[PDB]
Amino acid sequence: TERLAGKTALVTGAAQGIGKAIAARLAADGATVIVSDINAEGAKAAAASIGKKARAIAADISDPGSVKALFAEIQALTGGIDILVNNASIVPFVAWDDVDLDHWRKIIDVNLTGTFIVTRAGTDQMRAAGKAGRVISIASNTFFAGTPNMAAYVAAKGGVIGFTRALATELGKYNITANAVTPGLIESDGVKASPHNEAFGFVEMLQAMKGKGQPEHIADVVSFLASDDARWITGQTLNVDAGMVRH
Amino acid sequence: TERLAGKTALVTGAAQGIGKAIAARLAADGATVIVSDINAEGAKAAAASIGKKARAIAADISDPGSVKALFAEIQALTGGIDILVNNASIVPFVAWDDVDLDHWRKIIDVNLTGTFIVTRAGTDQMRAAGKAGRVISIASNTFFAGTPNMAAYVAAKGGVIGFTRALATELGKYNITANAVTPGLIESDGVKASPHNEAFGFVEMLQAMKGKGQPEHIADVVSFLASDDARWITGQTLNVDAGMVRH
Amino acid sequence: TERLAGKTALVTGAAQGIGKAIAARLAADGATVIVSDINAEGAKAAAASIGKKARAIAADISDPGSVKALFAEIQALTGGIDILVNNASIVPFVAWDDVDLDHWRKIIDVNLTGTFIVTRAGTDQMRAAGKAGRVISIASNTFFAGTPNMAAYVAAKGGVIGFTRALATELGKYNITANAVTPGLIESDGVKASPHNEAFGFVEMLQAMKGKGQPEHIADVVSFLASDDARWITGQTLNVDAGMVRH
Amino acid sequence: TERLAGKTALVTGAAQGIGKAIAARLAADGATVIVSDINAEGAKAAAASIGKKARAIAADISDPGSVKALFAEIQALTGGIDILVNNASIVPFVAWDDVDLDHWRKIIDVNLTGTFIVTRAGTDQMRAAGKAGRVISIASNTFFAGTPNMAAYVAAKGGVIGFTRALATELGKYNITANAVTPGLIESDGVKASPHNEAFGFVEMLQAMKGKGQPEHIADVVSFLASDDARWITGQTLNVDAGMVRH
Ligand SMILES: NC(=O)c1ccc[n+]([C@@H]2O[C@H](COP(=O)([O-])OP(=O)(O)OC[C@H]3O[C@@H](n4cnc5c(N)ncnc54)[C@H](O)[C@@H]3O)[C@@H](O)[C@H]2O)c1
Ligand SMILES: NC(=O)c1ccc[n+]([C@@H]2O[C@H](COP(=O)([O-])OP(=O)(O)OC[C@H]3O[C@@H](n4cnc5c(N)ncnc54)[C@H](O)[C@@H]3O)[C@@H](O)[C@H]2O)c1
Ligand SMILES: NC(=O)c1ccc[n+]([C@@H]2O[C@H](COP(=O)([O-])OP(=O)(O)OC[C@H]3O[C@@H](n4cnc5c(N)ncnc54)[C@H](O)[C@@H]3O)[C@@H](O)[C@H]2O)c1
Ligand SMILES: NC(=O)c1ccc[n+]([C@@H]2O[C@H](COP(=O)([O-])OP(=O)(O)OC[C@H]3O[C@@H](n4cnc5c(N)ncnc54)[C@H](O)[C@@H]3O)[C@@H](O)[C@H]2O)c1
Repeated sequence: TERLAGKTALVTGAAQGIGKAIAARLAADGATVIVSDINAEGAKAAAASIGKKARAIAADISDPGSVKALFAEIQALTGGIDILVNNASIVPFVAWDDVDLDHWRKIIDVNLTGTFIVTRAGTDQMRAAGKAGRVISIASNTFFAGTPNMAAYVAAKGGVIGFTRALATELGKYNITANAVTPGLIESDGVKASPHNEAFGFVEMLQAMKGKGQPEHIADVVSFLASDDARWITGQTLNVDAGMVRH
Repeated sequence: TERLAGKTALVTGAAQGIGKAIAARLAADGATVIVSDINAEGAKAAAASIGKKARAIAADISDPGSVKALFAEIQALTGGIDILVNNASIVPFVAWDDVDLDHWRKIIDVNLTGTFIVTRAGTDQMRAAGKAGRVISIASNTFFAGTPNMAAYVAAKGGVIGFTRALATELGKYNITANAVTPGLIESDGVKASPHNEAFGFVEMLQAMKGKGQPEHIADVVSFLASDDARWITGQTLNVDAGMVRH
Repeated sequence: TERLAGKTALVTGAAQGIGKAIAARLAADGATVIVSDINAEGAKAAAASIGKKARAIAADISDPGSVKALFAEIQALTGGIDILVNNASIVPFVAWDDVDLDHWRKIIDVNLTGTFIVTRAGTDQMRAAGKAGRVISIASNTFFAGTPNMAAYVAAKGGVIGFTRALATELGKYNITANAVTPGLIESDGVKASPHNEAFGFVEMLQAMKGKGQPEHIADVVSFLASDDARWITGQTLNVDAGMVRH
Repeated sequence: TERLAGKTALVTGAAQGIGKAIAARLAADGATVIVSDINAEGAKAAAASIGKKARAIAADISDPGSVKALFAEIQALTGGIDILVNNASIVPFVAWDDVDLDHWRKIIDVNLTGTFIVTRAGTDQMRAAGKAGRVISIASNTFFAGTPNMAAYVAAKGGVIGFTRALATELGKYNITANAVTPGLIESDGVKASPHNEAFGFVEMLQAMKGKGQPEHIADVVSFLASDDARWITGQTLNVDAGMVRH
């Protein structure tokens, strides 16, 4: 019902798509939710669509300074997050021969290093506040599938899974758990506006289950991972893709 | 709310340990729970302990006739299951050199074949009633770890995972999902009664978080897998072990 | 010759298909090869195809007595195996609704329990002769894919993988390693003669590299696993399928 | 033995440890080997040590210009590589609270981005010649274990695995395969000089097999992956750790 009442959750990349849906679900669970995105206008719209439980604070997760200020404002408002959802990422469609060093560095910088910058500051905030926290990072089932046209992205998401596995070991002693979710193809705004939108016919045929994946399919799983019901799960990756791959 | 209100769930091996806790949790969730176990007296006491939401029906999962009777009665009383939790198993402690054909067959027959027998009848019942269904099978993280002193058991639990993956593919078109859970070492009645009770020191040493795993640790995850929140998950395995291994 | 010179390798189910190709390759590697199969005449033909390094001994891997005689004969011929290749299995094509308990037991009985019977006697033979040993079991990438029309088979192969992981733990102390190979679809005598033959179009599309898999593709990896180059590998599963799934 | 006659292989980070051992083994297989390292003097000594067809060319894998120079010289000397082994990396020991952005960026930059830089150039070279190549990247079993005191490293190596899985898909059409190897703790010169050297006691106890892993244990597996025996394997990860974890 309101299992998250009295908890504070930060969701990055929450202006639209999966992050917005995650933010909305955690608010419905009762959490105070910080809606954060590099898109300030989008973050405000998202927090407004969710209601009084949500506040928009813009941040670029690849900018250490931006992240510092984000967490400072959160500390001032709430006394510190209990839940971190690392959702922000660029989701590119780049043919392998167009994957040059500039592109590679860009994706690694945001998707992987940004995830570290945010996790560093966030779990540090959890520990300072004596809170038994939950870190939930959004990876991708492309890591299992080896999906084409996103080579740097697949590398980055593999980095996120590796990071999650190491982090669980490092933070268990502080009563913090770290888990990852690997969504399959999801009909988010970002995917709808991308060449990946064209993959739905193929992917749906490969799924065990019918229909296009929706942001809510992922949000509802993250809800579980943020709850006390998942307290014995740490260092794990949960795959949510209607059966496209098996993990 | 009580999210499982109006739903019927069958939990096998529910007289004690993880099974009883699963049954208790699903009832708390608002389900009508069929508490089934080969131990008829134990099944009765478990259902009594849980409340009016719970009904005991004894069954030997390795016995096709026993299982048929089980499901015939459930059909008569409820109109058919919505949720199947395959929990029943023998959990041995047997040195490799003592793993003979007789032992091997016994473990496979109950833990793997029994699981097929129940799932065959159970999913047929769902389909006949035209119900969206959820099949949740309890495996073991020994499949990932390669734990000694339980070779036949590890083999059988691998089979449960394999069966789960194939089942998800076969049943998705009928709106039935199938997932597995791999508990780590749990302080259940059965474990407390075996040499596995002495393995907690070594196991806790390997966990990211300290403490002995409890039946409720598993029950709470099964609750999630039984719910609408897990609807986009099928063919997957969720490892619940305080980080002893990483899946 | 060269590298397995002096070594004795037992290959079960080696009258045709992958088993035959494995036997041929290990002979080429220099091992004395025991070609075993339930089809006594097929085993004799397969040995003759290989030459002086092969002896045929009929055996039904699911029959404890037959396996016992098999190993007694091998001990006399060679002084005991150094290498066990568990290749025998039934590869069915069976729609889910046709998977009944009789079919399930048959598949489990041969593919999983037979695998146990042979490995029990084989590894016991290794230890009695004080030989370092190598156990290599052929599973299937269907365990990873959740391939339809073979539910009991996928369960059994999941069993073989779990057994492998446990066995590695049990036997390492005796300097015996145990690994598994998961072939993708292979154009073997058996597959040629079954409805799986029609799966090449779909499988090839999923492969990173094109072409129908051949028995030699598997035989050449088994060769590696049988050799000293693999000496630091135990408890592992090597997937050989031109990239249909990623392990 | 001479199975790589006529083939050219590049091994990065080959001045010592696993890299030098890999270089030595491929040379023994008959390949023309380019021994590359950032340690220019060490690379020279290692190539001269190996003799046979080995030549040294210094390069920093994280420096795009350095790598371009490396490959230009290889092309001039040999007509281009057939085999790429991505072995160079930094192996840190850093407590979590000492993992800051500078440390993180450096480990990602060399271990993950350096791997991309070299692979980009190396596979472009393969394709320019129309060769059916082999990419083999050395990851780490720390990705499976979530090992402490190397959070950025574990993330980087997960990235290498992800990269490998995507690359296999991208280059299959050009008949190039891409696989990864995950060594366990190995007694390389680097490790002997690291605080990681102190983990041997615990690790050997967790292994199914006895003894400290050696560079040769890894070199002999890479030899296999570079050969035609591995031709049907792509997108895969082979774990080589005497059974410390199970993959
Ligand atoms: N949609 C899918 O098919 C799918 C599949 C697998 C994984 N994912 C993952 O789910 C998450 C969300 O994906 P989505 O489809 O909702 O994407 P989306 O494009 O719809 O939304 C991504 C959001 O992240 C924000 N963002 C980008 N860079 C940022 C940065 N530097 N700092 C802060 N915010 C930034 C964008 O502004 C955008 O609002 C991502 O981690 C993505 O990799 C998505
Ligand atoms: N306890 C653990 O450390 C652990 C770890 C991983 C997985 N598991 C799994 O959890 C499940 C429950 O384990 P537990 O520790 O609670 O066991 P337990 O011994 O405490 O309870 C097992 C129950 O199963 C019943 N049972 C045995 N054979 C049966 C059959 N033929 N038909 C019907 N019921 C039968 C027993 O009567 C008993 O009531 C099993 O699947 C087990 O493999 C347990
Ligand atoms: N061919 C494929 O696409 C494929 C894919 C993945 C795994 N596999 C595995 O490879 C192995 C060989 O497959 P194949 O395609 O060559 O099969 P096949 O049908 O061509 O040959 C199987 C052999 O096993 C023998 N056999 C059956 N039951 C036996 C028993 N009870 N005792 C002794 N021998 C018995 C048969 O007589 C036959 O000679 C099997 O383990 C199979 O599961 C095959
Ligand atoms: N030794 C282990 O226990 C272990 C375990 C798992 C994986 N690995 C991996 O094996 C590989 C080799 O490890 P090792 O133990 O032999 O290391 P090592 O330290 O002994 O040798 C590494 C070599 O890489 C070179 N190098 C470092 N940075 C470079 C760069 N910028 N460009 C080019 N060369 C560079 C060094 O000069 C050194 O010669 C690494 O990828 C490592 O991550 C090692």
